[PDB]
Amino acid sequence: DAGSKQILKTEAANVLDPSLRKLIESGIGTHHAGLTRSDRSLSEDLFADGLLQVLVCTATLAWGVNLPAHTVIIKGTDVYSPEKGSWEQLSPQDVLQMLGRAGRPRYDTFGEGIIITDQSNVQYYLSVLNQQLPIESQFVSKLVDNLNAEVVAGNIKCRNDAVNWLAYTYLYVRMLASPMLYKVPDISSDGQLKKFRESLVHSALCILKEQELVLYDAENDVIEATDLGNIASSFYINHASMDVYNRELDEHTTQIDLFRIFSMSEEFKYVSVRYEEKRELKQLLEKAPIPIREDIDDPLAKVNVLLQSYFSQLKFEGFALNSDIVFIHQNAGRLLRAMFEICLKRGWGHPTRMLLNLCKSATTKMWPTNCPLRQFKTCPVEVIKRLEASTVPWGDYLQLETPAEVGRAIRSEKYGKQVYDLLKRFPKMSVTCNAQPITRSVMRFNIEIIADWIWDMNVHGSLEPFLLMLEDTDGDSILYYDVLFITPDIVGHEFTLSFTYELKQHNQNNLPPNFFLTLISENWWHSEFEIPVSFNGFKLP
Amino acid sequence: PSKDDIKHTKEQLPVFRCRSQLLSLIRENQVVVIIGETGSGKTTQLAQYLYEEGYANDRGKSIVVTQPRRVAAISVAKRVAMEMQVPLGKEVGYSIRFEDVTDSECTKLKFVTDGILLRETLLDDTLDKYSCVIIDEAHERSLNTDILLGFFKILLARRRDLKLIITSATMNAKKFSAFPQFTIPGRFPVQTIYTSNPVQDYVEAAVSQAVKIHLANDCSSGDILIFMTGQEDIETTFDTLQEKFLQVYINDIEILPIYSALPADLQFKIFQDLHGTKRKIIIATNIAETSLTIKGIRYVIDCGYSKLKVYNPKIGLDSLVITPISKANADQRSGRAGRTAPGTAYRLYTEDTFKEDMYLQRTNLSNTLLLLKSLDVTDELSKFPFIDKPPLQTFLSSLYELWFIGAIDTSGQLTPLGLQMAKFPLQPSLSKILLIAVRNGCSDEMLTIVSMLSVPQVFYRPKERQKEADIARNKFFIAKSDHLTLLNVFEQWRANNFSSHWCNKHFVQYKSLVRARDIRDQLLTILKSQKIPVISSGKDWDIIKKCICSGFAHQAAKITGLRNYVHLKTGVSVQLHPTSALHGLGDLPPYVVYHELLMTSKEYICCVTSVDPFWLMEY
Amino acid sequence: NEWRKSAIANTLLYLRLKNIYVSADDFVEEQNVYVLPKNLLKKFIEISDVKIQVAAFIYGMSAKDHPKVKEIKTVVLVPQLGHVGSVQISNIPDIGDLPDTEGLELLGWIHTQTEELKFMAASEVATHSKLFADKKRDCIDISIFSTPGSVSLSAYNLTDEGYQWGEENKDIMNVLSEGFEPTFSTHAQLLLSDRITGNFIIPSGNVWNYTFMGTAFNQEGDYNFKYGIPLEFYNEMHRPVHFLQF
Repeated sequence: DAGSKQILKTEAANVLDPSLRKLIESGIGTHHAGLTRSDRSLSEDLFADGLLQVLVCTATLAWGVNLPAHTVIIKGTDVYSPEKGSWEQLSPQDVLQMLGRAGRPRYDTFGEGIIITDQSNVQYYLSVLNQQLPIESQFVSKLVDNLNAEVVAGNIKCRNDAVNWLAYTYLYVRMLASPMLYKVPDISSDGQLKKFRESLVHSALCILKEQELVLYDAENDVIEATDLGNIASSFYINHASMDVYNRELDEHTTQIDLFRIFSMSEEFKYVSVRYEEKRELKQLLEKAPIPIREDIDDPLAKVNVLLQSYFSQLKFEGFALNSDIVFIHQNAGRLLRAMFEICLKRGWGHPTRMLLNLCKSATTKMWPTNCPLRQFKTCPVEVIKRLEASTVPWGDYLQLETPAEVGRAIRSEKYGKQVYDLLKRFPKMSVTCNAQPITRSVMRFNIEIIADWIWDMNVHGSLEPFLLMLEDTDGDSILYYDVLFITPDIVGHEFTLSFTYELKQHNQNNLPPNFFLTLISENWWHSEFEIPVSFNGFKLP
Repeated sequence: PSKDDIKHTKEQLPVFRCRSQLLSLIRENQVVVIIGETGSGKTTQLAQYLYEEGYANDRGKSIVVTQPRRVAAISVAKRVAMEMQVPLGKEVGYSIRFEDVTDSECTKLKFVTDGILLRETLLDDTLDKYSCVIIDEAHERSLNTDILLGFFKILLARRRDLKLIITSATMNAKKFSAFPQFTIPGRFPVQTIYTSNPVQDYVEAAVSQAVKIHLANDCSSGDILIFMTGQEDIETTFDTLQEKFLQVYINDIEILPIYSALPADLQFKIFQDLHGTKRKIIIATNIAETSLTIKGIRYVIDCGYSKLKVYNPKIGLDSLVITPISKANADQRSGRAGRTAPGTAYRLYTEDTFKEDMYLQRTNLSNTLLLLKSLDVTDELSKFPFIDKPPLQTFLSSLYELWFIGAIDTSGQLTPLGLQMAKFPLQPSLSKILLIAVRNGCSDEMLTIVSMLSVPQVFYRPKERQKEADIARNKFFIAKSDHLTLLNVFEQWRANNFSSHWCNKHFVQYKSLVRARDIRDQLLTILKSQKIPVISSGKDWDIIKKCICSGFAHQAAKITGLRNYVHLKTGVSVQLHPTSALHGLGDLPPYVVYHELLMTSKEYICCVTSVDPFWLMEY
Repeated sequence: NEWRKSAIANTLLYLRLKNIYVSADDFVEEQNVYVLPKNLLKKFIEISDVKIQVAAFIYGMSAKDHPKVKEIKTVVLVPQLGHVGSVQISNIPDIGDLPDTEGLELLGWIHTQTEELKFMAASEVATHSKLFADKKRDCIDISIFSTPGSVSLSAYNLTDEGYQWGEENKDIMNVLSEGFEPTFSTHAQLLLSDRITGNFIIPSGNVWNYTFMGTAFNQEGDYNFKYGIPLEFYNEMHRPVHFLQF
């Protein structure tokens, strides 16, 4: 009481905010993420210094920190898999990570590890901590996805390349050695499993061909790489998910549909709407900004409403569901991108344009219909609210080239000088484009571009990339595209682009009035700049 | 507990059913447009909801105000303080001519007259720190209301971060669209009659008597609320009614007159409850038209007339003129009836009913042009997307008036004089004279006189009382000048502060002295904010009264015998107003300047001040 | 959320364009023929609502071959506030200062509706007079009857009685129906063609649909315009408010 208490109770007060403090006064801490960075560092350091007798942890401590104790107790080993949409037992590596905390090597004579679980599990965790749970290959489960990626890397053209590859897998070393486990037909006939390999490869390839990730001729024996398989590999997408994206994505695919297609992804197969959370979920499904055609019975409605929530950063009470949603954003990014990639390849102007936003929306954790002053981390919270409610066009604020003027529109003086500086750091382009008919069928387009922002390294990074499309008059058909990467040495100075595009027969006979040429920031909201490309006086040769 | 009871109460009012839809719409839009029944809560509760949904998710706000009339500002400020369980200068506070009870800076909500916020727009051409104005009684088409639209439309095109609100119970939806609406369903009902022969001379005292006998054959307990046009027809009708009662017939009825000029205690007696079987029978002007909730009123009437004030530009002639009301005035009047029980209204509405004919909402545009060109809304006035500005004729009077004043240059662009004047909550003629009064070093007496030629009447005149009492006339002392009666009254009043008693003892109207004080100290504070030298300093009463000639500057008079006049705008024949100090004598300088020219049964000239030939000749 | 149901509906609005019907009568070479590029129709429906009216101006010009064949070149979509059975439209846009606008005539307006008629209705006539009464009298009206399954186009002129009657009606109520005549309007010759492609001109702010912003709708607004691809009716930008709840 004499030694600790003044040294504890000094330290207990200073940085402690929550209910954590009434615990720390008692010498027991808590430690999880989503807890103040200073607050968890106190916990670590007080426990380290003998003052806390008991730190109660989420699992992160086990990978993150180096904070040992003599004793480590796992309470319970029940964990929630959002992937599997279900509760489950601690994995072995988690338990072994956790138990690596037990026993201070320098100080303690020994260490103690206590697992607490249902009797059913005890046998299992015994095996884990006592060198008796075997390490076995799951390579078949992901075989189709992983084969495709080597097919896409062009190291497989014929299925002998495939059965050689498989020889460098763990599966293979492990099949030779316990063929009964891996359900080999007959090792003695198959030798080093040459027919087995070939057979796996076959079945794999056929399901791939079935889904248009590859081109396969069994008879001939030629493996070939599709553009769609090439997306699946590059963006690390499940073959099944590429299938859904294949069938469902359309020239007439719509925002409301995208959310559905997104939610159809294999990655979210197990997501289920559990009875308890359903009441809360219904509350959100009826305040949903983008219509949901699907029922609240349907799993798809959950994934959809969850993703719409992440875009609006909705506060969630249930732990179950909050884990679920997290699982969604960490995949949302690269799925929505795979979706975008397909639509761009296929030419569909309008869904491509929309997907690009969803991608932005999932980076920036916000919706399109928000002025991007909110996108600068370095803006105050009140100032944007006054620029959103007013209704003045976003671009309207950008036009003013005077630091006083920008401040008058805000209606604040000191925020008006700092926001002027921010404004100048918002990306913008100038585009001009004339066209030159090379032949009747072939038109060359000559573009001149200036990039107009002032570079800041914290706000822009090493580069800001920019999608350039030339699209038909309807604005539905992407005729050319290319991505421009602007860098600090590029801004301010003019450059030129040229490209050819071959007019369709229709347009060859009657030139349309114009095409469009558009530049969109991959990263920065409402930095799109498009101009009409006239064919007014033109004679095609 | 008292505040949690106030909460419970609030959560029964009709507008509470919409509070989240409302709050979303405001947050999402520069502009809004509440529409909702008379008593529904729109006043009391909208700015509560805005303040609250800062204060309850860690934020702060500001705000501003609900409606046009002094009595509404003060009264529904004092209400909303009670519905917060706070004293007025915490989150309450008002600001009116001659009276102010400021709020703290920060959270806090700011209940003002229209004209006062116009004056405050001089120190902020941006009206900033103010998150959220409100809108109150928008359908009272007063020149200040219509000016403050023009300025707010332009502000919201500059400063999206700002929020408006709009608000009435009686308002053209189509007109609002032209200039998100939110409809608030629910109150009591008000059953409305229409007289059924030409209402041609509309204190048909026959119609009045017979209606009050009918609404006394129905044994329905409640108070009546007639609406009349001014003190003349209030005093004739009330007196006539009393005479008829003696002839046809207190221990059944009490008549009560309600006009801006009556003693403040008599005004407060409208809202008080009469003995046992005594029905209370208000005879009021448009000061009871809007916002109020006279508990007890079941049974309106409505003579369908008001007291307008009517410039002509080409000859520079003002005139009071009895005019048909507008459908919006009719609707507001009727709304006084079904706030606390079911009511009736009795629209004495046939001829100029033609109700169809009755204009939905007529006013000189010059002040509103200055706001359109001081927010830089800068195309031009006549391509402002009004509503109205209505007639092109009145537009070109206002542009020519600003041009001749040197508020506008050769290009139609504001001068520094014009910018300053657009920030003063005055007439621009009065703003010009105020700047001449700040040079001279006479600003403070000019400020009193400009405020006084923008305020309710200052003397109290009993019922039929044909003139001032000779105490009130011996507030001018020597100088035949209404303007110096009203100064000597204001000096003396500002000392007393036992000032209900001082007012009583000198027959002066307490809330006109307070309004005039407040107007004077606002116009001084806006002066100082626009970087000016005040003072007062020598034979200033002479330089000052001279300056009055340039602030009301076609308003010059002759005197051609007892109570007979002669406007120096070609020789027309007028009468000194029976309220004036100069309502009888031979005096010393036959030239007067006046504040108003007022059509009645003759033309009459109002607040006068005798002014020497040199004063008329060089301002 | 009446709109949610309509918004979902509008996704299939592209299917209505497998059934395109055009009102036809005896060809008269004495009077004009209006040619509406098929692509413009397809798009204009694609961005329309199933219940609420949606409208635009049409600008075009005569060919040399026949001075009476008016090809429609551009559809100008402008700030407006739709309703069932009527629509409030802003004034004729200033597009003078845009490129390729050399010698376009304003030919009239085009709009959706949910009541198939053979004549211009009473909200039509009110609005047609409001827009064109004092400005350009020969401006046609192309009425599109859009319904599940199909779209049906119908072109009208308005007689001076029509205009006058429309001038008399500043406002239209559900019930009043006073003085109206089906003979106010006359069949105008419309041909849909797929061999010319027209384009759009949209407000510079990009939003044309001020339903959820009905306070900010300026019905005599001086607005800016550009060539561009028009937004859908329930496009997120036409709904700032719904993203506030979330």
